[PDB]
Amino acid sequence: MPPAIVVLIGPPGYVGKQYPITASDIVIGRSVESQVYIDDKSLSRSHAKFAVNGSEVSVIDLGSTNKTIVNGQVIPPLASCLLKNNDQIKTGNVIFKFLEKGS
Repeated sequence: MPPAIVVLIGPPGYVGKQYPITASDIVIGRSVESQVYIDDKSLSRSHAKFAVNGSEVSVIDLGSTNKTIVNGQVIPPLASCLLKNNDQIKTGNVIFKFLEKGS
């Protein structure tokens, strides 16, 4: 399977949902235009996005109100983080787990 993110912590409609990360330009946000749409008021309308190049998947912060945090480190606006298996990504009151192979 391609890589994915899983909702570890979130609202009841969303906890445990998995989203495949197959290509660049996938956006996490509360705007309905987002590919990873979560209805949580603490998530920015456009919060973060992914870049994919072969086996490398990175997350990019888009100037979010409540920040993008990977394993306890803040990713400042327009900066990025190369992900690895089991990393946690906190976006407001939502926390995702990154899986190098999705279930």
